[PDB]
Amino acid sequence: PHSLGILHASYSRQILKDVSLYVESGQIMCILGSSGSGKTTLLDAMSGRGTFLGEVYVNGRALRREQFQDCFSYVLQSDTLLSSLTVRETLHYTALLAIRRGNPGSFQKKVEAVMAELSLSHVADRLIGNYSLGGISTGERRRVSIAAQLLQDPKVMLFDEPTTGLDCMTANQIVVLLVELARRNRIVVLTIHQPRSELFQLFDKIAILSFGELIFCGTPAEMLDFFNDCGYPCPEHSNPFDFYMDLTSVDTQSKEREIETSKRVQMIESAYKKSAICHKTLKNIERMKHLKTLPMVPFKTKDSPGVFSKLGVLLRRVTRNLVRNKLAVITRLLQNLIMGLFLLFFVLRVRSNVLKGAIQDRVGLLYQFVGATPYTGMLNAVNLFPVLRAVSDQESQDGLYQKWQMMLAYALHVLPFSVVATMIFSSVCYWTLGLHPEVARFGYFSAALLAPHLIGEFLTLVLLGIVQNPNIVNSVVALLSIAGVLVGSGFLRNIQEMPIPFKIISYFTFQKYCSEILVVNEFYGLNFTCGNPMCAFTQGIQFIEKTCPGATSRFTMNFLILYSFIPALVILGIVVFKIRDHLI
Amino acid sequence: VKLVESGGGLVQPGGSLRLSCATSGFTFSEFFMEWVRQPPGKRLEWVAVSRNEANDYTTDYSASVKGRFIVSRDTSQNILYLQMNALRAEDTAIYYCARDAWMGFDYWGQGTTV
Amino acid sequence: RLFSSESDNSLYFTYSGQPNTLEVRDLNYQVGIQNLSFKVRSGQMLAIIGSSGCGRASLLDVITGRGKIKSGQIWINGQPSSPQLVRKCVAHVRQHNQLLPNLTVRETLAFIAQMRLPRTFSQAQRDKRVEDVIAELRLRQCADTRVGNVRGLSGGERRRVSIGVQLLWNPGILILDEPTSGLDSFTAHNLVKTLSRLAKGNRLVLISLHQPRSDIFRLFDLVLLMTSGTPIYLGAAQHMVQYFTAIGYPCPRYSNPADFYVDLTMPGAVQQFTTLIRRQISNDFRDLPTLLIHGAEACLMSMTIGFLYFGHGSIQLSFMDTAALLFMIGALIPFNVILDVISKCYSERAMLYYELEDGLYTTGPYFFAKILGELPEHCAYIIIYGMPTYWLANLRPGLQPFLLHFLLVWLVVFCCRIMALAAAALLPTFHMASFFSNALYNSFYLAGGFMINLSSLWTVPAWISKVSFLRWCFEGLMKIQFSRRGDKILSVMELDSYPLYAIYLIVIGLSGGFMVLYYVSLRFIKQKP
Amino acid sequence: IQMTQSPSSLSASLGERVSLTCRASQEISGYLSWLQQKPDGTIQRLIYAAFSLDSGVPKRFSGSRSGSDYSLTISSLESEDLAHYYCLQYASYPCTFGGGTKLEI
Ligand SMILES: CC(C)[C@@H](C)/C=C/[C@@H](C)[C@H]1CC[C@H]2C3=CC=C4C[C@@H](O)CC[C@]4(C)[C@H]3CC[C@]12C
Repeated sequence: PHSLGILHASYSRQILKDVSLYVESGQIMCILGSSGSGKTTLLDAMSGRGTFLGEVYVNGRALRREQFQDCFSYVLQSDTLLSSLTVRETLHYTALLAIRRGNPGSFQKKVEAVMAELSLSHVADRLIGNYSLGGISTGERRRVSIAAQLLQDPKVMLFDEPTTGLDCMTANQIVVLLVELARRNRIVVLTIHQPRSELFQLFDKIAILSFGELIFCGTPAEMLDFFNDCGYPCPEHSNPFDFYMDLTSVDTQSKEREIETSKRVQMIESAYKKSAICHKTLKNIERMKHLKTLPMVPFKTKDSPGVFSKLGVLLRRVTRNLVRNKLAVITRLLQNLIMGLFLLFFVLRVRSNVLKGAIQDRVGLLYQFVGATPYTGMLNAVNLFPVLRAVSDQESQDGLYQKWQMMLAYALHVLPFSVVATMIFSSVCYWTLGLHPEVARFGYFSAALLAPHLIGEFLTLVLLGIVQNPNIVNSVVALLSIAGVLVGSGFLRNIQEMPIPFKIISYFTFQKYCSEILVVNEFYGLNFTCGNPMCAFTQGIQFIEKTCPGATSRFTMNFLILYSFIPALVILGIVVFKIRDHLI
Repeated sequence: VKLVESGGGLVQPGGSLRLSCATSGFTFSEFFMEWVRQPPGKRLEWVAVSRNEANDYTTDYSASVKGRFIVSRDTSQNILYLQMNALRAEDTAIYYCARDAWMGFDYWGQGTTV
Repeated sequence: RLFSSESDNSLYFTYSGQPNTLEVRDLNYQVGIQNLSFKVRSGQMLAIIGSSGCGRASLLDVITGRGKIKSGQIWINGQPSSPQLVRKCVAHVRQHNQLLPNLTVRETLAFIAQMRLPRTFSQAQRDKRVEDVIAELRLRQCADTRVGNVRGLSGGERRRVSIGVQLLWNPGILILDEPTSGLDSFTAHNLVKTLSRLAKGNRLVLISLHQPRSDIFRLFDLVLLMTSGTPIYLGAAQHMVQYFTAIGYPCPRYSNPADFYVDLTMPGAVQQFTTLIRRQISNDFRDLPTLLIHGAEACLMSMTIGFLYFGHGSIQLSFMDTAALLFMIGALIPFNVILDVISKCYSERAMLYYELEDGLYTTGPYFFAKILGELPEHCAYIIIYGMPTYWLANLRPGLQPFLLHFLLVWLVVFCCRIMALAAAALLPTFHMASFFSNALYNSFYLAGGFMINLSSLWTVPAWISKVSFLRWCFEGLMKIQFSRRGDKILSVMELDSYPLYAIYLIVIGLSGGFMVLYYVSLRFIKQKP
Repeated sequence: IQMTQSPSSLSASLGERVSLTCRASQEISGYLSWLQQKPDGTIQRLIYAAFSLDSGVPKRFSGSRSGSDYSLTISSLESEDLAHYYCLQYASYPCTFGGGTKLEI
């Protein structure tokens, strides 16, 4: 039988103070505590997630602090799942990211087994979605998370408040499911906030934490007997969980009450240290350490596949999650189209046959395009990424993949949709506006507006990789796009006359090269009329030389500068996600 | 407002004594009434409180005299009564009769020694 | 024994008047509650435990009249329930506190008493009422600290402050929705003891609690057990178990009874406006981070615009460069203006909605109060944004043109702020209001006199420009900068068909129209959070 | 709440000004009272709310608050001011009094 033993664990200002527990296979241990108890810290320490003390012996062998992730599973109360996916597909993607054996038959077998074990066969082909719109219930989402964790075939599983956020019936069902999972030769250690009275006899061991001190840990019957011999018998109809939580909590509403409660908690802790239960726990730990008979430490199923395999799996998963959400696809494919239609409603054509509004309207259209394409990219990114970022943050601590891989997959799957949306918007608006009708100029315009879309999208991706709140990222990218289209482009400031600092800043902005490309493509081969104050630019070449003198000979150079700005932003996002995964 | 204490005398430990406070100048039923003693070498100590009619005339005492002192009132004559039993252990003081504890002790009396 | 009992059992603020009664008879509620019938009287505390509440509303919301159709009868003080009688006799304490963070307990209570107590009350009477409310809820050690959500007070102290705000006008009936939600066990026990002490007077206290953790249940005087909408037990809590033992449902040892039996299944409009503007000013002038953020935004944008169009040095600003500078000065502030105004409006939606529902003000003085409270910070923002821009760009020298530019920018940003207020009061969600404001801003931006020449507009964009404050701002700045220098550059373009005072009057009229829109939105649309 | 009154004794003369300090162990939010006990035994509340004065009290007595200390200031002392002075808190239960100050002449 497997066994887990934590001896003299400490963590630091000091969160843990000599915590020692002992669980066996087939038993389920629950841990209770107050706001500042530190049970979550103990769970993260056991799962291997600044200085940590104590030892963790699994089946006798002492595990190093780098072998905890490949031995323990950790289920969080966040329950971050993709809405536009089915249970079977989600578990298949998890198995592919975790296991790499061969034909999909083995993965299908594992998924079917982990679904039949947790009663997920009836919702196997149902979309996750949201519980308040027609999707699976919260208990079903928790079961899906537990199945995704069990796909690695573990033996020791920790749960960080699996009943928080659920109703009483769903919480009781989840507790019963965890009990049945523990009964199948598995160690289960879970935390709870306020358990009901019917769960008291369900757990095999009940530990209590108070400010990092282990006040008690033992059998519920032993719990009742120990608390009775200490001078505090649990009253009838008192929910021993609540009574023993109020007995071992430090009430901080005054300075006398705090001292009294601390003294009582210290008295109970000293009585427990002098009790035979702690001695028996330490004796069992030393015995199963020096037994030299237990089997080896049960580790995970398999190794991890290559970087390319995980990248392709995440790409397929994100693509399937995107193409099944009609609203997301519609937004991605129609944001630029809506912007172009809003502009066309005001312009309705360029009157390039008279200087009264020709250059004015053309400059306005180019400025609006350059200022709005990164805005649409930022909108798409800030609207579609955060859930993927949350899922990546949840699944990277489990050892499945890296966050930069998820970011690269996101870029790869938003590339074609952005290309298609830019092509649609251009083919709709370019010919309707009457901007230098030609096919080569059409393609140049399409590419020169497709580049800033991806540029802004990747900048927003980077900022979401660093900054958590999407609204701050939205506002920052909007202000940056405004400043770049103001300073970078030569529409409003005549770059060859702006101050030196702004002239240098303009060289680092993509808006400058984008506007140069658009001006060279739009103002080259046409003439104007007015049949002196503004009619000295009857030829487009004069306006070109006025705005950007030598931009006609820098077409390919500006295109290359933009298409090198794009991958530079991609690599910056990679490094930013590395810093993120090391900083969370 | 006028507070006049009385009933102070010489009773060594083992006996009992009832002090009286003759209130006048206000509605006796709509105000608290406190007994607060002052020993010779002790600055001051609140002893007992008797609440108004809105509190159903419930009483309260300090931990030093809880169980031995009983404060009450005569709502017909507007007189405070403080019956002390098993006294003079260390309760030799100049007990005063005041009106409001929660609103600041105002309109004190003159005190009686016991 | 485990909880604090060294407290004061005195009642400092009791209810004076006839005892209040609440009698419900055969209450039927669908779209849930079936044949609910209880009768509570002043001096008793009723705790409704179980699965109470159908959907968005709760059982006490059904009792008051919020919420979804009734089929029974509800009586308040021997009279049928009415939307006026409820707000006249019943006070409501929701589970979400809506209190200004920069104000203290004493200041908040004084404001609520000045807005709640009749105009015939003296200032000493209001101060005495505030002091009694503070002493009754044991808030005398916290009356001088702020209610910040920021350091502020504790959770139980904030709940007590909310109870005092709802108790200042001395209600005969008090109802609370989840008072111990998010509170520590000892803090919850103390709050329940305080509520029981309040009920010990001549008040009728009703409480909606989901799960009492076997200490709150012991303090209940009367309890109402609800399962899937229907009542099972109604009476004293200490006998509930017994009531179930005599029928064949004994409660097992070491089991909370609640858990087991649930798993079994005057003063005036002017005074109101004055108090509201004073409270808003006192709350806003103490928020140093927000003021510093707004000042940083204004200074950053002003410096960027001034150094981008730096007029001093070797080469002077061109005519097209000056036009672009004026257009950017006009059209760069609405982004941050909309953002800040919509954020501040949606951060204060719940408090305003609940104070309008309770009857503190009549949604008339609140409009002028909000406007005149936004005016000083708006003027400071206008100063910081405009004055270190006119000189950095080396614009037309003199006192009159600079003052006219400043006044026009001030009026245009005020119009934008009023438009943001109207958009926030018209739409329920922050995102919808932001999208509508951005659409209006983009429309007025494209309708500006710098990009589409105001001549390439057929019918509708022309009218949009006619009702666009950005176009009028650009035209006014162009007239201030180029007229009488000079006028022919104004006449080749279309910036010469309206005099300056006409442009100012048109901006004022647009501001007035947006103010009317905001007022009718505040009046006829519910500001539901 | 412990009320430390300083000084325990103070000696002055007519025309002088006196300042007695009281320090509270916890925050009382200005809910402090200054009481005067004449040598005969009569006690009279001189100041309530630590800033306000009772009716019939000379306007020479004043209350100030320096941080966590509450000060009773008697300007233009007279021969009638020879009496005991006590600071008292009533913001929290139970009500505790100060150490006392014997103002001698
Ligand atoms: C519930 C919370 C998340 C809601 C109310 C948050 C809204 C505020 C706090 C957020 C949303 C938009 C954010 C915001 C928008 C724009 C800018 C301009 C930038 O140059 C500095 C940051 C700054 C100033 C930030 C400040 C914080 C803001 C205003």
